[PDB]
Amino acid sequence: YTRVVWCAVGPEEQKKCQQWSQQSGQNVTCATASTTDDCIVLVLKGEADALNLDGGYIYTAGKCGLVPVLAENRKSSKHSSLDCVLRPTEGYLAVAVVKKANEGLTWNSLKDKKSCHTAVDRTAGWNIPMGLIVNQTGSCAFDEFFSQSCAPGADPKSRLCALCAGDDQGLDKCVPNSKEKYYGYTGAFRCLAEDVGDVAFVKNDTVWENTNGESTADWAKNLKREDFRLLCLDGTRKPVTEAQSCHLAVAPNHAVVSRSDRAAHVEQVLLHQQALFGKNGKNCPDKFCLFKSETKNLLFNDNTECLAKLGGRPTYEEYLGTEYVTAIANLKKCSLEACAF
Ligand SMILES: *[C@@H]1O[C@H](CO)[C@@H](O[C@@H]2O[C@H](CO)[C@@H](O[C@H]3O[C@H](CO)[C@@H](O)[C@H](O)[C@@H]3O)[C@H](O)[C@H]2NC(C)=O)[C@H](O)[C@H]1NC(C)=O
Ligand SMILES: *[C@@H]1O[C@H](CO)[C@@H](O[C@@H]2O[C@H](CO)[C@@H](O)[C@H](O)[C@H]2NC(C)=O)[C@H](O)[C@H]1NC(C)=O
Ligand SMILES: *[C@@H]1O[C@H](CO)[C@@H](O)[C@H](O)[C@H]1NC(C)=O
Ligand SMILES: OC[C@H]1O[C@@H](O)[C@@H](O)[C@@H](O)[C@@H]1O
Ligand SMILES: [Fe+3]
Ligand SMILES: [Zn+2]
Ligand SMILES: [Zn+2]
Repeated sequence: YTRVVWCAVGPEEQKKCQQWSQQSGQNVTCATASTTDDCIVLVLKGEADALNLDGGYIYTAGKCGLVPVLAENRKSSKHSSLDCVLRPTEGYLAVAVVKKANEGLTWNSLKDKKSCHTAVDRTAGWNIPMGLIVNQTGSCAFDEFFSQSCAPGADPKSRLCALCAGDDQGLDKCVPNSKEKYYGYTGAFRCLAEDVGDVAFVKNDTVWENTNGESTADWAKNLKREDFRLLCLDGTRKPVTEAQSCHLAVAPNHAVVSRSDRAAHVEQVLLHQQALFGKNGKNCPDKFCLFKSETKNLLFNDNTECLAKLGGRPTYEEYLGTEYVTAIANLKKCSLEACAF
């Protein structure tokens, strides 16, 4: 069958997808949707084959019968003798970051503060932090906890979108795709760097990747790590160097998903595409690179060393783990076993 149709989310990812489509000699073609959800539907219908998703969306995808095929792996310390493609995935840390100058803000005094979220339904940006607030607060009232937030994908007229800025001209406020200024890992972190919000729910790697001259993007150019603190669950605050002992949760890596009747095909094409455009691809730095997009995480997170085989041929609950599958179950009790679509 040999030709994969990718789903890009919003126009910037479409533009990266068209390029990959060019360089691959149409072995990969593109579809476009304004939202991760519309992309998942395009996959069910049969009009696209695959997309990379965050743990929170893999849960949506999986109730609809979709399946993880390959997982993003990043450069690890331990596990160094194995090749990247076969090496297990380590998971990322979900953290809550605050400005250091904001003395006195802790996990215990987040109520009525201003929040930056990656997007509704994502792991570190939404499910993990809102999950814990609901429990601790004993209330599905998670929409009234923060005075104001930017939480792409929530109702544009509610407080959950008060802090989102839309695109170049103000259109598309709160859409869950990179058109929204403060969408995604990088979005949320900006939303705090610029002091729009008081706290940002991102992952550990995002603090490092956008501070101390690692980015060269205008907003981040002068961000110093020493200016941030991680909020831990014990009430404490610690340097961003201590993420290992001050995190909300370890999240399952983002993974490529596809209908089950297409996974073997979507896998064969991906391992060959990354052998050409992956980190050491034949054609990576010279012609085109899959895992790069100047700090914008389009299609894949910029720090992806390689897409990895899963091994144990896991279902979507086994891939996500029972810890996580229970938190998403319990939090979705607030807003009964079916596919949303
Ligand atoms: C928010 O609070 C929820 C209510 O406690 C909590 O869900 C509960 O999570 C624990 C840990 O997953 C579960 O305990 C499980 O552990 C053993 C060993 O693996 C299992 O064999 C047990 O059957 C059990 O699943 C509870 O089951 C689960 N409770 C219920 C009623 O669903 C969430 O974890 C909290 N959310 C967050 C983000 O922390
Ligand atoms: C938090 O994230 C950063 C960045 O992803 C991790 O630091 C990297 O660590 C790797 C492997 O240890 C090094 O080769 C890199 O030089 C680091 N990147 C940068 C830009 O500093 C860090 O390890 C993560 N911290 C934890 C606890 O996982
Ligand atoms: C297109 O697919 C064919 C079939 O696998 C392969 O031999 C060819 O190299 C591919 N072209 C590129 C540049 O990916
Ligand atoms: O909490 C779930 C996550 O835990 C991490 O430590 C890894 O084991 C991942 O495989 C998993 O997705
Ligand atoms: Fe994520
Ligand atoms: Zn932990
Ligand atoms: Zn299994």
